[PDB]
Amino acid sequence: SGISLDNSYKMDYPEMGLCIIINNKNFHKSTGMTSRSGTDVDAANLRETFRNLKYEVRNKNDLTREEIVELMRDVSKEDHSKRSSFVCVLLSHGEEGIIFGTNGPVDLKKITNFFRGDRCRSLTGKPKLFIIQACRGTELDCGIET
Amino acid sequence: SGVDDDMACHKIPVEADFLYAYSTAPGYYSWRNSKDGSWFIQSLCAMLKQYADKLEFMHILTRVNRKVATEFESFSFDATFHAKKQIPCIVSMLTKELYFYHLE
Amino acid sequence: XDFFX
Repeated sequence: SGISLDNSYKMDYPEMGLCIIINNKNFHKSTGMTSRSGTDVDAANLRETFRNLKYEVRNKNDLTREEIVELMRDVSKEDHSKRSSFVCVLLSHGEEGIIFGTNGPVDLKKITNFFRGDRCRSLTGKPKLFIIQACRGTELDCGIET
Repeated sequence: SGVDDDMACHKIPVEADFLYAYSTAPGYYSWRNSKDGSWFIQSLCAMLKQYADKLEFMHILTRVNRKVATEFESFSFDATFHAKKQIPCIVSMLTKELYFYHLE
Repeated sequence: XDFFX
C-alpha cells in the first residue's frame, strides 16, 4: 500500500473499552469523612459522556478499600483483546498519591499497577486513562487577577 | 553504533501508555460544588461532549484546563477557603495521539 | 455550596 504513519492509537477495535466509574459519596462513620455532595451529578454526567463515546460504562458506588482493589484486579484480569482502550474514573476524597475507599485509603499505584504493560497483556500498547477527582494535598491557589 | 539503542527484541516500558487526568495540581485541594458537581468533572464532560469528534485528547484536556482555570472560583463563608482557584494537571505517559473517533 | 475533596 501507500505510505503509512503510526502516530495515533488504533481506536477501531470492536469495542472502545470499559469505563469504570468509582463514585464514593458516603463514607463509614468511623472514618469521620464527610459525604461528598454533588458527586452523583459527576457520576451521571460521566456515564452519559462516555456512553456517547461508546464506552461500556460500569458504575460502582461507595466501595471500601478492599472492594476497590478487588474490582481493579478483576477488571485487569478480563480479556480486553477486542477493546481499544481502558478508562477508570475515581471520585472520592484523596491526598497526594491516594484515593479513599469508604473505610480508608488506597494507594493509586496499587490500582494502576494492575494495568501495567506486563500485568494486563490484553491492554499492552493500548491507552489506559485514569481520571481522578480528589484532592492531592492541602495547598490553596489564591489566583492572580488578569 | 551504541549499546542502548537498536535492540533485537523490542520492549516497551511497563509504565507506558498511561494517562492520568488529575483534577488539580500536585499538593492542592480540588473543588466540588454540592449542586453542580466537581469543577473538573463538569468541565471534562462539557469539553468531551463538544470536542471528542474533533480534537486529539490532549487538546481536549487543555481546553478543560482553561475552563477550570478561568471559569471557577470558590465561594465560602470561611475566609480561609474563599476566592480560591484551581488548575487541573494532565500527566501523560502516552506514546501516540488519541482520538475517540476513527475513519469509517 | 463549595467544598473540597
